[PDB]
Amino acid sequence: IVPSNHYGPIPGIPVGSTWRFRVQVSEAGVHRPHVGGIHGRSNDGAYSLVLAGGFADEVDRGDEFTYTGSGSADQTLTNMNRALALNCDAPLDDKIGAESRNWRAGKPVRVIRSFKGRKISKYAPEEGNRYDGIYKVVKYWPEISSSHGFLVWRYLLRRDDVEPAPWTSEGIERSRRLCLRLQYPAGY
Amino acid sequence: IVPSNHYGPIPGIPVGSTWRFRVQVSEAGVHRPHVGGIHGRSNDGAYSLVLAGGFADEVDRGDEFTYTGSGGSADQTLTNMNRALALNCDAPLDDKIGAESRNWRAGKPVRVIRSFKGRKISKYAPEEGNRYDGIYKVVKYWPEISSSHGFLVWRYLLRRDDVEPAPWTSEGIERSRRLCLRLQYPAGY
DNA sequence: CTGGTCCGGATG
DNA sequence: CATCCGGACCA
Repeated sequence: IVPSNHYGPIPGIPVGSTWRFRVQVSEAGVHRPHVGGIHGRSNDGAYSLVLAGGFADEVDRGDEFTYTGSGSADQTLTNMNRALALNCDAPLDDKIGAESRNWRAGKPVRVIRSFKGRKISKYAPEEGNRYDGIYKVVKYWPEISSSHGFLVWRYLLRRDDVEPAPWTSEGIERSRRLCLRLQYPAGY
Repeated sequence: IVPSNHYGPIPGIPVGSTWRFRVQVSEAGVHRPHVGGIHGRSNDGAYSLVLAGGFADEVDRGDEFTYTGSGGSADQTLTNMNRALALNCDAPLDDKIGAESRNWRAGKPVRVIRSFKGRKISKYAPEEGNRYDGIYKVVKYWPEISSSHGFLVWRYLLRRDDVEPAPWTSEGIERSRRLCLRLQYPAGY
């Protein structure tokens, strides 16, 4: 195993790894919570997050994407929201957010793109949940959701991984080379 | 407003009340699901159900009727909503062969809505819309091969036990009239 | 930022 | 009759 609060890639799980259900992603250690989009500790940082299209105003360019906190009424920079913000190379600011000094100095975040992400993203997988590698918080800030109309906390993530992204020619060749296929639970 | 897990009649909604669409029945609190035939919770009981003639082998005598579980197609199982309705029966739960109530009137109450779509199998269904017919209780339930569909279904016997008279009786008809109960459409429709 | 389930209603 | 367009509810 690895500890629940492990930063960085999970040993033995290559980028391009794909599981049918969230619980499988949880078993593999890649994203512990079965439901929540963010795994983190509010005084340490965030270890991983899931892109599943929950917010219609989010955008995804593959190398970069915006992401939304949780917590309808206004969100606050608390709990998991605070945790992800702490990954950014910048002082914590729960009033106007912050932009990183040197973005690559941020703590790494495992990113999982779900098929449900096709609602807003062209880079999301056709099926299941795909591990897409390590990203870092460039900046975070509060804003009124265009789609929902209450204050949300938004984050800009930028990929910084030695493993090639699954949609690139190189990443596609590697998935094939490692025979990465959609994993169903035993019997299912 | 009553909680979603309320047993018994909805306050202010008399037997004989009729709504054109299922969503209206849902908004009145009488039957929460917009689509499903059974509202319940599988470790509690069932609160309401809708007769809309989806199973051709069901029978209806007004005071009593048989009802069919869902989940079925493959065989049905005594799970989810099926299990919920079974829990209403005054008897130990038995997911192999079912059970019959010791004292049927001690069972948990079930709100029954008869849909006009029920006229496929029943002469007690209304000509139009969805009608609240009052409180029924599960007398017994058992698994059986559907005569009309060929797979195993869970079947239930429901029996009326309500102080409010049934809509099709002389008394119920008088009462619907006296209360000016009419088919209700959504506003504007 | 689950997953399974579902006795509608409209359309044609 | 087949297909779509969905959500609400619960485990």
